[PDB]
Amino acid sequence: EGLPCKSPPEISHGVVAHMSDSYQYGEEVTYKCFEGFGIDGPAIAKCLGEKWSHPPSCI
Repeated sequence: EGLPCKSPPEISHGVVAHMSDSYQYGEEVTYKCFEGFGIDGPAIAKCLGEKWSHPPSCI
């Protein structure tokens, strides 16, 4: 079936607040932007096997 997810990548001029060690399948993360970047969209991502879903717009 797979693929299982591993550590989520970095995001557009942002970081993660919930940096865990075990990411498999059916998980979400907190794709937050930094200070000096205006955020548009949600601020989270989801695990889609090997890739992640919804990246934010930190404009």
